[PDB]
Amino acid sequence: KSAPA
Amino acid sequence: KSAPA
Amino acid sequence: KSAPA
Amino acid sequence: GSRIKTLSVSRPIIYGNTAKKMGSVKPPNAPAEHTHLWTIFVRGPQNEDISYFIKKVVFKLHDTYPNPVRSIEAPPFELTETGWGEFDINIKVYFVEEANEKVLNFYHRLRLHPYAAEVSSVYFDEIVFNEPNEEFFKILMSR
Amino acid sequence: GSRIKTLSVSRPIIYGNTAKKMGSVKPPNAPAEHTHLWTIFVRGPQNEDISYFIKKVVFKLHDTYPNPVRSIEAPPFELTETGWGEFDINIKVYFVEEANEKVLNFYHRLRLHPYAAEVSSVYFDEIVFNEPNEEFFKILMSR
Amino acid sequence: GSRIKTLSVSRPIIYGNTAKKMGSVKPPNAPAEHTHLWTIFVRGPQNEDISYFIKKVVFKLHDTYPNPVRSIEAPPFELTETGWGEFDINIKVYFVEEANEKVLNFYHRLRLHPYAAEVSSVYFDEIVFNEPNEEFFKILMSR
Repeated sequence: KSAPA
Repeated sequence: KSAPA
Repeated sequence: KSAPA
Repeated sequence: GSRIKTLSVSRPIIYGNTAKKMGSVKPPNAPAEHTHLWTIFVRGPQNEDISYFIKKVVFKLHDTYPNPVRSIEAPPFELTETGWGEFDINIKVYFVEEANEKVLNFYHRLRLHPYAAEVSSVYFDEIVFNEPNEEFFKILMSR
Repeated sequence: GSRIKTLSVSRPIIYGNTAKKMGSVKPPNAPAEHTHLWTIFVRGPQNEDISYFIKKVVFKLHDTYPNPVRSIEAPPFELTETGWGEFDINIKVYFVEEANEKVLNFYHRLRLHPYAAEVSSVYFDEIVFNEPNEEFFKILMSR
Repeated sequence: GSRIKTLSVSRPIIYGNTAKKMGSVKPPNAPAEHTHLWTIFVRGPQNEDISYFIKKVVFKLHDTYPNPVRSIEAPPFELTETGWGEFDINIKVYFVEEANEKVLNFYHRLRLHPYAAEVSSVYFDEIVFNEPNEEFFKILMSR
């Protein structure tokens, strides 16, 4: 889970 | 042709 | 293109 | 994307046999050594009509049956017999004249022995028609 | 069992040509050296409509025909010509705008010679659409 | 020609997610660090009913969501959430009891980042059913 671009 | 089990 | 038989 | 490929049409088909061991009292004039009652069949799913594309079905019984080549030329495409043994049945499916198709040959071992009351051995496959002609395709699409 | 695979939809298609050797009296203003009348076509089985997914069909005739790129933009997707020779025809099928599809390219050799009266050379195949978008799938399923 | 092959039936399926970056004012009681609103779904083309063969869909969210195993047992087979990150979602499709089918397992990465307003990541594939039993085939053919 990673914050979007 | 063979009699069944 | 060639005339038929 | 799009490409041209050869046309094929498939029709689901159910075939095989049901069977039952007969009781103490057997049907009249059944041979005394016969022990089971059975039915071999080719049919459509939900028992829908298949005679719109199948003209007749021929079941070749074991040579211990008289007139073993049994031609069923109207639905239901089945026959019921008594007997004592299991054996292979060659099932010959003939399509309507418009199909211009050779016979469809297959094989089913008659099942009488109980499971590991009624027993059955039934397959639910499909017939694939390769490159059907326009008139047969019309018949196949009518149902 | 169940699995996910890529979606495809197929549409049967009939294409090719009919032809006839012309008699002693030829149609008016047909070139004197032309000997046959013929028709090249792309159509549906039973002559059902195919314009719900085909926008236009382009037939590239031999360079001996004037304006050889012949664009047919409404059904029937066919054209009739007279001529003297057999030659290859590149058939370009263009799908409706919603398909978002590139042209479908294929080839047909015009047949005029008799069999081994009317002659024909006709193929009954199918167009497979790979991964159609939802709107095109809706159009394809409407018929 | 004709041959017997195993029966298969396919059902088109659309799945994936839509998403939107939230504005300056966020929905009440949305966690302050959440930045996007999104919806994961499994649906039919043209939003046709799929519950005639799908009993329930289970979406396993990332462990940062409470009760991450989210079971949707009636259509629409979707759920809407807010959040801050992209992550993989295991989608478990369970078929009706008659299918006698194991779960259909697949995976979708939640898309939130803009294109290279609303973003989406949606696949339009098909579910192939291998050797369906007669009762399930009846259900599949009813629509």
